[PDB]
Formats: sequence, C-alpha cells, structure tokens
Amino acid sequence: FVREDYLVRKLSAQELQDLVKGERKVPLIVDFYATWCGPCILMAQELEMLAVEYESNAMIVKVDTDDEYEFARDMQVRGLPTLFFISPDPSKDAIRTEGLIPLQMMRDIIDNDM
Amino acid sequence: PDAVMDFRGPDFHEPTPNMLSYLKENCKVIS
Amino acid sequence: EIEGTCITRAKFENIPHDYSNIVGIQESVHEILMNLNEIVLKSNLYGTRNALIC
Amino acid sequence: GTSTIPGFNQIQFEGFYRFIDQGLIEELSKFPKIEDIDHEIEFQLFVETYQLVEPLIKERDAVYESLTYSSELYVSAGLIWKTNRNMQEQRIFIGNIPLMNSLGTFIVNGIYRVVINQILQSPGIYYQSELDHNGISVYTGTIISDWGGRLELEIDKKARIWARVSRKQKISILVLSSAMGSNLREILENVCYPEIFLSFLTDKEKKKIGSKENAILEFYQQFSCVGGDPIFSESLCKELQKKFFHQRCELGRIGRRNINWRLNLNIPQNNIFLLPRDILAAADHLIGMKFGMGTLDDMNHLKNKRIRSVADLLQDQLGLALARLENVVKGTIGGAIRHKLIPTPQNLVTSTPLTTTYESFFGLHPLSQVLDRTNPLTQIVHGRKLSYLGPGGLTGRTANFRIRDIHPSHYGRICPIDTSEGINVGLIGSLSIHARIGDWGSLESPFYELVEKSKKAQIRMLFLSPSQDEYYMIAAGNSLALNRGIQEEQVVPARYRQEFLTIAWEEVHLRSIFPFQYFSIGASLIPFIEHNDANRALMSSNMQRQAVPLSRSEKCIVGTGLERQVALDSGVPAIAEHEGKILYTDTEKIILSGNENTLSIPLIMYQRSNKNTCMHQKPQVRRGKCIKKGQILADGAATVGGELALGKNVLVAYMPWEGYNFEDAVLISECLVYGDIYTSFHIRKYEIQTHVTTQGPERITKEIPHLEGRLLRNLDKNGIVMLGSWVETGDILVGKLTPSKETCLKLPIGGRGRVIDVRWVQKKGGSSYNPEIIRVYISQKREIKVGDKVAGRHGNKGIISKILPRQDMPYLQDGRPVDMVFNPLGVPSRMNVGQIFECSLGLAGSLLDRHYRIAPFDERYEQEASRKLVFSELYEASKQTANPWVFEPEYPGKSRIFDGRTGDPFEQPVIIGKPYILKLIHQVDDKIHGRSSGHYALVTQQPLRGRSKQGGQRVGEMEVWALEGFGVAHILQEMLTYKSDHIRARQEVLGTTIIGGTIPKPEDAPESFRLLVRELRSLALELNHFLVSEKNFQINRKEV
RNA sequence: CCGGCGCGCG
Repeated sequence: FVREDYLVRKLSAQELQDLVKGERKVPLIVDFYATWCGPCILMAQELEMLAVEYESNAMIVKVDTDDEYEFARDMQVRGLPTLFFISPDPSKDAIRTEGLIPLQMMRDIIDNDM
Repeated sequence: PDAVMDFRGPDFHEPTPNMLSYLKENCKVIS
Repeated sequence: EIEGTCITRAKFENIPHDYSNIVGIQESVHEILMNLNEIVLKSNLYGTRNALIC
Repeated sequence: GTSTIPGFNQIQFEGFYRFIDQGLIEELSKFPKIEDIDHEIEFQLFVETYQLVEPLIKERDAVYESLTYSSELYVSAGLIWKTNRNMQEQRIFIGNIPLMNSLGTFIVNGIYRVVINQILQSPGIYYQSELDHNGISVYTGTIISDWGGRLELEIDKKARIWARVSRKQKISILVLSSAMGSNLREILENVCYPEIFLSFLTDKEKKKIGSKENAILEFYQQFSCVGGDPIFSESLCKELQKKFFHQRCELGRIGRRNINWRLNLNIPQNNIFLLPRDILAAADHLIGMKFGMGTLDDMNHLKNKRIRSVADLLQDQLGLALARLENVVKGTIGGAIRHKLIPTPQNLVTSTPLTTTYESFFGLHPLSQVLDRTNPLTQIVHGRKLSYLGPGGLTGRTANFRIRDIHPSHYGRICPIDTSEGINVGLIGSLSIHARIGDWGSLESPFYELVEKSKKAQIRMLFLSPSQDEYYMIAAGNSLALNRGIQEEQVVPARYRQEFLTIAWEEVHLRSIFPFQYFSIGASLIPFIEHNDANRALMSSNMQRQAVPLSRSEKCIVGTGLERQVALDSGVPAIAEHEGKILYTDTEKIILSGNENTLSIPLIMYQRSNKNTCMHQKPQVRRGKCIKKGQILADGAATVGGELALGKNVLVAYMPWEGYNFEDAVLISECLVYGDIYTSFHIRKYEIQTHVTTQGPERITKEIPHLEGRLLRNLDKNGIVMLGSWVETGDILVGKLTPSKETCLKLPIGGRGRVIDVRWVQKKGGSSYNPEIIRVYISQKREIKVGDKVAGRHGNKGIISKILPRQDMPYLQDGRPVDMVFNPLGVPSRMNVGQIFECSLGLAGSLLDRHYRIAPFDERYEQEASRKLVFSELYEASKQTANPWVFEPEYPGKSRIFDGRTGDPFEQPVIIGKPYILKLIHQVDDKIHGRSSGHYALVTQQPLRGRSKQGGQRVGEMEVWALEGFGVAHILQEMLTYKSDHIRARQEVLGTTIIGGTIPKPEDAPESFRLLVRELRSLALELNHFLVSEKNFQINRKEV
C-alpha cells in the first residue's frame, strides 16, 4: 500500500557478478559508495532521480565499499563516488566515471554509449 | 529567490506515509 | 499628473463568478482578469472606448 | 530525529498507531464474560478475532457532508445456550473508531478536531515538608497511583503517623498496616525505630490489631466516619476495594518504576500494585529524612510528570466504551431471557456505546479542540500543545504560583517562551522542535555524547529523559579556543544539577548542538531572535498565528530555514505519493503517472477555513518533469515553492511622520492598496435548517409575501440565492416560511460579497421528513484599509492610520518612495533589535537577488556575527548595483531620504530596508458596531450583549464611578433608566427625540430593581420604597 | 435571548 522511498537497490559482490554474467537487456549502472563519504549523498540523490527517469530502460544498483572493499579494488576503483556503466552487449566495454558528474552526462552516456 | 524546496534532501525526514495506507501496510485494517 | 489608458471592465458570457474555471482554458477567470489588468495601452483621447477579444 | 528535524506531527502519528496496535487489544480484554444470574446464557467476546475495516466514506466526503471519519469494529462473539448446549459465533458489530488524518487531526460531523497533550503529576512517592503556624517543620510522604489517588503519610506534633485520606478522615499506620494483615510483630522489625510505633499503641488499638478482621472494621470506621460497629462481610471488602484499593493502591507500570527508584527497592517490574513493604519502607525514609537523611522531592521537576497523548485519551474512552457496552448487553440478555427466546449474538450488541462515547468525546472534552486553520502555521502548532488543565489537572484558580515558572528540567522539552496569555499563563506549554515523547510518558531531547577512546559508540545521539538530565554535564559552547595549553582545559558554560557552571571540556559529557533544540515552531520562525528581548518573542509567536493568507503569496527574503519544514508538515502543498512523470496540469487537477500507476491529484480551489480564510492551491510542476516520492507537486495558500509565506517584502522607513505613526500607528502608501499587496479573500458561511413544527414543517420558496422583488432578485425557483450573485446587507439568502410568518435567512450587516457555493442537501433519516440544510458561502475581497493591523516577526505590531499617495511618501536616493513608515521610538522601549537587522538584510537581498535562511544564535561562531553578515551583504549590494546610498560608511544601514511634499532631505539619516510584514485577522469590518435601540433581554429587559446580536455597550461599575467623579448625575441616570431597562421611558424617549420635544425624568423604578424585589420576595423578604413629603410629612408608597 | 466548557484581544 505504501510505495518504497528508494528505487536504487544495494547488491553484494556475488549478486553483482551474477547480474553481470546473466543476460541483460537494459544498461546496468553500478554505483560504488560509502556512507562516511560526503559527496556520496549528492550522488545518491542524483542516482535516485536517474532511476526515476529510466523506469525500466536502465538498471541502477549500488555497492558499498565498506562491505566489498576488495571487490571494489579489483574493479579498479580509485575513489568515491565512482560509477560503472555496463552495456548489455558483452562485446562492448564498460565505462568508469569518477567524480560528481552531472545528471545530463549520465543520460548522454546511457543513451549514446550503452 | 525562485528556488523550489527539495523535500528529499539530507535535511528532511522520510516522506510521511498515508495513515490509512500505513495501517493497511502493517496488516492492521482489512479492505 | 500624467494620464494613462487601461482596460477597466471585461464582460464574459458563461461564467457564474470570477472565481471559477473554464474547461479547456488553463487559467481561471481570476487569472484571466489579472492578465487583462497588466495590458499596457496608449491613447491621446478620452471616453469609454470598447474593444473585443473573439 | 537523530540527524534531522522530526516531523511536527510525528507525536500524533506515532501515538495513534500505538493505540491501534496495543490500545485496542489491551482494552478489548478486561471485557467480562457476561453471564446471567441463572448462569444459563453466557455471552463472551473473542478478542483475538478483532478487526478494523477501512471507512466506507472518503475523508473528503466526511467533511463535505458533515460526517465522521471512522472505521468499523467487527469483533466476534460466542453466545452459550446451556439449555441447548449449542454454540453460535457471528461477526458482531461493536462500533466506529475515529481515524486520525496523516496531518494528525480527526473529523467528527465534518469538523476537524485535534487532541492535545496533558501534563499531570507522575505516579510514585513524593516527599514534602510544610511549616505549621509556629514554624515547626512537618514532613510528608504522598503516594500517587495510576489514577491520581493520593495517599498522604504525615508526621504530627506527637510524631504519630496518620494515613490521611480526606480533609477529615484520619487513620493511623498500624490500623492500616494491620488492615491488610501485617502482624504487629513484623512491623517493628522491618523499621529502624520500633519504639516510635510501639509508643502510640493504646490498649484499644492493640486488640483490634491482634486480629486481621478487627483491624479491617476499625479501618472502615475511621475511613467512613460512620457511627456503629460494621459487620465483616465479602461485600464490605469489595465495597472498600472499589473505593479504596481500586483508586488508591494500583500504581501501574510507571508507578512501580518510580517507587523502586525513590524508595530504592529491588522489586520486579511486573508488580503493578502497591506492595505492603513500600508503605513500611516509605515510613523509614519519612522518619529518617527528618534527621537530615536525603533531600525533598521537587514537585515541579519534569521527572515527576507524565504526558498523555492521543493514544492515552483514545484508549481511556475505549475503557468507557466497552464498560458502557456490558451494561447494554446485561439489560439485553436479561430482557431476552425473560422471553425464553434465542437471540442472535448480533442483536445482543448495539453500536451506540462505542460510537456515541467517541462522538461525545470530541464534542465535549476540553482536550479535544477544533483545529485552527487560519494559516499553515496554526495547523501544526495546535497539535503540539501541552496543558496542565483538563480533567485530572489543576485549574487556573487551583494552579500553584510556583507552577507557571520555568524549571531547569524543561530545557529541550518545553519551550520557555511559548505560553498562553491571561489567566492560563504558564499552564499551556508547547513542545520543542526536537522533543520526543518517551515510553514512560516523559519528554526527551537529543544530546550528543562525548566519550573516551575505548568505546564503540555507534550512535552518539541519545535522547535524554528529565530524570537523567540533571546528572549529566551538558555544554552549549563551542571548541574554538586555544592557548599555550591544550584544548581539553579550555572552559565553557555548562549545566549540571539544575545550575549553570563554567568547567573544562574534559569534564563535559553531552553537547547541545541542534540550533532549534530549545524552541517551539513559533519562536523558531523569528530571524535574529537573539537580538530581541524574550518578552517580545512570546508576542511575536502569537502574531504569526494571526497572519492572514494573502491572495498572492511570496517568500521572505530573510528567514530561519524552518519555513520549508513548516510547509512540508502542514499538508497544505501537494506532496507526491509515488515517483513518476508529470503528464497534465491545470487548476482543477494534476495528473502523475509512474511505474504503470497513473494517479490524479485534485487541487483545492477557494475553500473556507474555520476562521473564514480562503484555501487555494496552484500547481508547482510542469508536464514532463520527473518526480521522486515525497517531492512537492503544487503550492497551497500561504506557501510558495515549498515554504511558509505569510507576508510581503515592502519598502520601509523608520522615522516619525507628522504624528500619523504616533504610539503604534503605521503610515502606508497607496501602492499597497491599488497594487493588491495585502489583499485577502474571506469566506463566510450561512446555514439555515428546516424543522418540523406543530403547525407543520418549514417550507422554502421564492414566493415570500410582504417582500420586494429587489430583495428577492437573486433567488432561483427553489427559493435559494443564485450561485454567483452579488448579495447586499439586508438581501435574502434562503426564503423560508413558518406557518405563515417570514423566517427567511437574510444577509447580516457588512456581509456584502459574491456568493460562490450553495449546498442544498437532505440528511436522510428514519422519519417521514428529512432535515434540509442549506449552506451559502460568500467571498469578500478585502484590500488593506485604515484600521487594519500589520505586524513583523519581531513583536512589532501596529494599526494603519493613514494612507498617502506615492508622491507624498518619503523617497530614497534612487527616487523610489517607501511603502510603510514606522515610528523609531518603538524599538528602544520594546527592545527588539532583530527587526533592524532584518530590514537592512532584506534590502540587500532584493538588490542582490538573494534569499537568506539563517539559523538563530549565529554569534556562536564569532562576536557580532549578525553585524558582519548584514554589513557585508549591504556593501555587496551597494557595490554590485552601483547604489552608494545602500551602504553608507559614515552610518551603515542608514541613508538620507527626501520629503515627498517638499523635495528637501530629512536632516538625519534614516534606517531603511525591506522587511517582511504580515496582515493580521484583527481588522475593522469585524469590530465596528453601532446601536440606536432594538431587542432587549427577556428577564433583565436590558439591551442584548454582542455585536452579532446588535447589542449595546455595557456601562460597568468602574464607568459609573467615573461619572460620579465628574458629578454628571443626569448622564448617569440616562444610562441607568431609559437607555437600558425602563420599559415605559424607553418608548417615550423614542417618541420625543423624533419630535424634538424635551425628555422628562423617569421618576419610576427600572425593571432591574423590580426584578430584584420579586427575587427578595421569593425569600420571604419585603422591600418597600417610601417617599416622605417635606411639606406635610405624608408617607407615599412607591409602586415596586 | 439560559448556563457551563474551550480558544482568543486590549
């Protein structure tokens, strides 16, 4: 009866591995964040807005670096906030963006690169 | 001066649920 | 001491009162009257001229 | 509320939810399994089967047609016919439970209602000592139960302990202790002074103590003061148990908690009854404290209080509701048994007990009040009030003078500024912004904990109850201080044991860090409040509650940042309940669609409040905009962009102007009038009811005899005023005939306006005739006028006394005339400097296109923090806009202005700016009253009372004294005989004045004196007035 | 056209 306040789902390293391995129709956007990081609040709000914009045409997930620190280091994460844009086509290569990038930049990446 | 207040910002509480919908969500009032 | 020309009275036809709406018009009667009050006119003559919006 | 300001209605929201979860079950229990005297028929409820179903009427429909928003209760019952040994279980109907709105208000009969919180003494043991006539100290310990039962333990002159129950009923401890069975042997061993108790043992008391029953009978004799020897019986104990044990011996969960603490007892929590050891343990401290052992209990301490929310008030009425149902069933089961019938369980229970006791709780209970809907600020602050009044609470005359004062336990829980004005001062409180109601009825405020190195401390924000508030060293200063030592040895002001200290940081436990911690909503909307005297802060809070929503609203240039919180928690704006996209917007609705769920949100258009203030909503989003759940969709009345907007930003000067701002008068410009800056919509409601008389029911028709067509020109065929007609004073609204005398509904004096809503509605009932109700709503556009009241947010109020053309107002060095002129003499006496700060910064913000939201007490960063903020922003506006008059290095904030009548500058520079000024409800057109003559009272025959009743003005005794001081004996007689109640002389005065032929003396007694004589006759007393002639000494009896 | 209760203004 009561809608949830947040659309971005938090996943583990294993769940993210399973999601990437499996067949994907829409672009997958992976967010690396930590609750102690100040810039991650604004990124969280921006990604909530982005998830609202892309209802079923994109998948927005977040990974906490305090729970998957080694997984984040393996994925070549050098700081926070860090975003990974994973295309549904396995042949193509993912895009890593570092910093508080604009929402329009995320829209451009999703539209013209995934 | 033309700013619209963002009620999902860090300085706001969580959105207040509908009282009837909150009662029904917790399975306290039947349809 | 400087005089100006303004709209002073507008007549509608299918309105119960100036605090109602019209179907298909985004602005209510009150907003229409407020917009009409802001029209700047120019004239060198006196008298109660009438205009038309149709 | 650990990291954000909590919802202002969260206490109401959480209390009601607690009632639904645990209040219903805890009260649906205790419902006796009803059995007849013969035990043949047993009726019982299955409380685990209880249910609530969503209301059938929508919340908008409940208020629209004057209904009550409530939900059905559908518990199941089992009736046992042992005659047939067959069980029948059905879903019976118990009643309707009112439902609280998300805003925290109920709806009964279409009226919004709010249940306010109550403060009363917490249960437990309290130690007090009062001096006698000779100054001898007399100590006292008092037991307070869960229902206010006070058991007073007192030490007399002869050291004899008496368990006082009433002002006369006095009972010794030994009789009371042996009443329950405490043998005289063990009473001595458990106290440190066995000798004291043994010294008061007369030979008469010992025999009664020796046996358990003789103590009970003697206890009954002393408690009841009834002559004779009572007989011991089971009914006697039950009669005593209800009167004494039921009201004076059940502590409750809270009462046990305090007794375990104050008397230092290791008793299990589940024991909710006053154990006999507590009484004997209390006597130990009572006698022991007389010898310097311990401290007295502080009765005004908040740790000795409890707060009763809507959860406690709704649950208690359910205790009355179900107890009222059992008496209904008992009569019903007895009635059906005498007919030897088998009644279905549904017919044994009617819905009247629950429905009526809740219908009459909101109607009659003082703690249930009509929601004030003047503006969004009044809707939320009404629900956060704390009152000592109400049932179980002290009255204004009853209230002690040490109460109404500020106690150190109030800090962070009760606002020290907000209180009611008048006889109820200090008795109606208000919750703080961050205050929370705990699980023991205690108020809690959050404090930040400072701990050592070796401690996890996952969350350092802990809510502190007043009981544990004293024993923490709480600091309010900052750590921006360093000398050649280290930071931990720097000293800061702190609170400890209800006093203020100055200790080092290393000795501080908690910090108060929230900016709005100690204030209510009203005081938290005052910018630069730290520069205003606290006396004007109370006045400023009240005035903001009287602000009228304007036909057009705008945000304040200078604020505190709490305006956005007020707008969100008031429900006036539209808040999305689902994320998605905006697809359609107009005046009547907003359409939002998200995740295959398309919703339609209607918008309120020119609706009426209980205070005759207009409600209106306008969209705040455009088509194609993505929305999060909980974000704003539209703006309501007195709300712009999601902020509270109660006023306007106007150009203002502070100077005297020819006496038209004398005392507190305000001089304004015509621009505020023809610009519609302070124009507000006001809607009145006029109701007429159709009743069935002996001669027949009232009829409504356009055809009314003895009336002109001009008066009835706005009526339709049915006899009701047409929708969208300009009515006038004396015009007709509803034409009604009573068999037939004219009993129509006419427009009162000054009510001219435009009819906007008509509601011809029938209330369906069980009679052959249904009561018809007609509601006429009339809008009135009120521009600002002479006599209207305006005020700022700093306690600066004033009446408009003069309106000038723009060419007559003083004007600035940019040529712009000002809009208001305020008297500068009102600042030094009222001591509100914060208005000077706000006007200068409001001017700077308007030139820089900036708004400012400043938290209070900004001088915690640095000295003169508000001065640096205002002066630097004034200079920035001066430099960017090339307006050197905006900031003057010679006299910052002040500038030379020119007289609009002469063009010559005023000699001294004037402080000018753009403050935020509100328009208040107190205005003319609602206060001007006149009377020539008319209707008089039925008994006293004096003119009526009240402007609405066309009544007259009262000349009281103090006004009679003044007339006697002047010696005007003929002015006084006019106001005593033929302008008030001399029936014969009132009719002659009406005649002579129309012909101008001299008024003679009344010479007879007025109807007030003749009324007194008859009343004295009713006491067998005769009062005669005699006149003795000075000519022939003949005694003449005056007719009275 | 009568009284109580609650809320306010000066």
